[PDB]
This record gives sequence, structure tokens and C-alpha cells, in this order.
Amino acid sequence: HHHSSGLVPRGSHMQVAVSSKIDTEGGVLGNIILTVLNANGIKTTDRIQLGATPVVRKAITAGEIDIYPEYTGNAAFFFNKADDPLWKDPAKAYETAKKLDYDANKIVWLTPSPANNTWGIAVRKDVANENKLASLSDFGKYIAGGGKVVLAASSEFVNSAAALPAFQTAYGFTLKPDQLITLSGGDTAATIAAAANQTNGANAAMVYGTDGGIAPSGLVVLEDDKHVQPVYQPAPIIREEVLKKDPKIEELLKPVFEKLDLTTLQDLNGRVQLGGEPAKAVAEDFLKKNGFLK
Repeated sequence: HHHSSGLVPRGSHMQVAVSSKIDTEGGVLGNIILTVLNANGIKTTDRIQLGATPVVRKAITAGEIDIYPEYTGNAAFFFNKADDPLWKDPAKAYETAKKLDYDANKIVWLTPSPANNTWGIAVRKDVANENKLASLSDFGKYIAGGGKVVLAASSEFVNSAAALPAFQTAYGFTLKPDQLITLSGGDTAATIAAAANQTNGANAAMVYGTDGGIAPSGLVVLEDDKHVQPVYQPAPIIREEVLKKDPKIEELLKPVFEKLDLTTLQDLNGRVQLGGEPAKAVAEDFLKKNGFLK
């Protein structure tokens, strides 16, 4: 519990510019941050869904925005450490992102969500339930044992060394030609839809962990328990100049992001993306339901 008096002069004023990247999850997480700050007496400006990652990074380093949700693994790209094994360890990825961004930019990484929004595989819920599949280790054993699988994936996912081939060696399986639907120029919208509709027998799909299509389509993400992919946990990151004046922002956002687990964020993103609920309303509902809006 930080102090909220005596830190700055009587006349100190601030408008906290809240932003995000220009995807569904950015809208959801940005509105969660904005709503929490507003509810705790802090003035904000709404710059949510400003642009792609490079745009938002340029904006925060220029002091044009103050706080937005960023993903731990992206620090690999910001600081020229791509494919370093540490990014595949959730704790190391977070601590390293936090240290690098503080040292270079005095940007403070706050408490992350436990959701790992990374490349992966989701299966139809009936398949997961009947065969007790929760993890990619489970999945690999199931496939190796002769389990029925037809995976819809983009060509990139099938053929890039870091994608399906790496899943195959980590989890001990290989997919035969008749266990693959390969989508040239495809995307997760199409792979999710193929699995949702069992197109050509599809029962699994290439996804990103919190894709808004997953929950509405009745799919379930299998845990990357050996972390084949780099970890991308979202966290609020904030300019130190702003945090120093309202340091309570840290403890205000901590239990909020702790409650945003994978299935929760999946649900919120789906409510916007396929349910048509406004991101602000979805954010407010999540906050009210979990007691963060007294």
C-alpha cells in the first residue's frame, strides 16, 4: 500500500494517457486499465488501440502515452535478444523484460497476467474431455498412441522450424499427411473455424492462446507445459515519471491482472470479437464481477 499524499506539490496535476495495441485484447486490457484508474480518482486520457507494437513503443518512449499492456516475450525483439532460450521461461521472460525496460527507458513493468498468449494448439472440447487432454504433453501421448487428430494449421505453422516441427520433438509425436489440413496463406480465424465446424474432419487448430475465437467456438487450448514457444504474458507497463506521482497504480492493478488467466481473457476477447459487446463494457463487467469496482 503506497502513499497517496505528500509525494508531489499541492498544484501537481496529471492526465494519465492509457493506450494499447490495435487488437481485441489491447482493447480489453486497455479498458481494464483505464477503468481501474478512473475508479480510483486518477484522470485519464483514452488512447486505446493506438497502433501496432512499434507505434505504441515509439509513443511510450517519446512520453506520448503513459501506460499500456505489453507482452513479456516482446522484450526479446525490443532489446535484440530474439530466440534466447530465456524467453521460453515465464519468470525469466518477465524479469528480463522488466529489467531491460527499466534500465533503458525507465518503463516499469507491473504485475503480469498469467495468460500466455502465444502460438499453440487448441482442440475441440469434446476431444479434450473424452481423452483427458489438458497439456501438449497429453496431446503428444494421445497422438503417439494412435489417437484421432486432424490439425488445421497455416503453411507457416506446419513448416517453420520453430512451430509444428518443434512441437513434434518436444512432445514426442509426428503428424501424418491425413492428420493435417494445411492452409496456404491461412490464419487462426480459418484454422479455428475449420476445427469448430469439423471441416474435413478437423478437430484441432493452430491458435494464439487468448484468441477471441477459441471460447465461442468450443475449443480448448492445450498447455505448452514444456514451453516450446516464447512466453507472451500481458502486463501493464508505465512510465516511471507517472508512477512516481501515483504509485498506488501498482497495487491497484496487481490483483486485477492476477485474475486474468487464460480462459478468463479468452472469454472477454470472445465477448467482443464474436459477441459484439463493447470492450469498455466487457472490461467493466469483469471488474465489477471480481470486486474491483466498489
